[PDB]
Amino acid sequence: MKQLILALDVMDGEKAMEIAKKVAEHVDRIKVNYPLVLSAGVGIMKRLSEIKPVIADFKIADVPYTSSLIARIAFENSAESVIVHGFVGSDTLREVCRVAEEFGGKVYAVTELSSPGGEEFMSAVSLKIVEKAKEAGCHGLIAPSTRIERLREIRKAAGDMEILCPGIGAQKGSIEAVKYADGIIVGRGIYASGNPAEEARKLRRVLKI
Amino acid sequence: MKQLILALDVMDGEKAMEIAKKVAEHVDRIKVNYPLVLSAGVGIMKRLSEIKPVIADFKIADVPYTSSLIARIAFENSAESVIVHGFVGSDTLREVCRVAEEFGGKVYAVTELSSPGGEEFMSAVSLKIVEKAKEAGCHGLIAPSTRIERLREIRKAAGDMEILCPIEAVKYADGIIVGRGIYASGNPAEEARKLRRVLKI
Repeated sequence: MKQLILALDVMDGEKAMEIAKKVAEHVDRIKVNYPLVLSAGVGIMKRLSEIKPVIADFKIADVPYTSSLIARIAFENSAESVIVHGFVGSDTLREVCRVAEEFGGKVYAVTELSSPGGEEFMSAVSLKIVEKAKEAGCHGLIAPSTRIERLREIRKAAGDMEILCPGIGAQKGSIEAVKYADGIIVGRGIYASGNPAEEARKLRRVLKI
Repeated sequence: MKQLILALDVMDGEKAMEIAKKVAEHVDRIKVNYPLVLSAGVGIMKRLSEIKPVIADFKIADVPYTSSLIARIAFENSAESVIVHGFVGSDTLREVCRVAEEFGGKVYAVTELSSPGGEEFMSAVSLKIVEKAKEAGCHGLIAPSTRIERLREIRKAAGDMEILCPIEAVKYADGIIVGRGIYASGNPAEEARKLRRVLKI
């Protein structure tokens, strides 16, 4: 039951909807971020939620109260889950994860970003984040597919928590990560294609999910 | 002169404008966060900026490309500055401060959150974040007012960077961020005068 999740990082809401409809046979969930949400309005999440379950990747990273409100707004706009940064601490994790459950939704905690800068501070506390997120009652984790040894460590520490991994798609990091991941997140490889439906179909076969 | 900054922490856009009109003349800048911007639309920053300059407290915390897109949208909607997390790495700091240059904007890097959770991971790397933000060419920092010794260390590491904090902190801070305390009173003019006196060192 592994997933292909589309990071629908286009900034035009109508284009976003067009792409979402095109890939419905091959993609399991859609993840949105702030450039789309700020450009199209938070209501774009309600529209997209009528096509696929929507993960609000808002990288929530504030004190508990503000973080709570952001999560609540996401769920009021039909998100099925939100993404929070574990680095900001257990109080925010507990609060956001409880709010999500009050809406019947899920939270994924970021262990470390897939960018080089993620190595500077996040890598060193990634495994501690896993335990804080587990203890805070959170459902899942976001972890890189790029750092395979680290992904293995995270899976070991996570036990059965759901893990989603950003991956370029049609690249070895993504293929290897499949064993440890519950879902692979792909962005521009699909949404910037001349034929997003065909690209999504190809990637499922390449990832063997 | 040290600054007084209004944290406009409501979710209704018309209420936010009503508050800004009443309190405007008494503060230097207005800070908005995502609950307001998501509820009212990012256009609320444009309308507020016509009253006082707006800091977009978006706690920007993504990979460099996406972070830059977020910063760009904030500046496109008239924000004078944005707040970014340094914890996510120097590459994001650089790219966001790179974007700010295009708009003549400022970037404030978060050293550590003022909540208890900030002590779990952020406190350990706070001073290193200052160094990265400084080397990234960022204008300023956000730092807690409730951890005085740490604030002292942050000022030391910051050099002349602008530090904003949400009396003991005043000697280190270039500005203080205050919310409901200013206006929920019967009288923002009087509350502001007291705060200006606190800031007058």
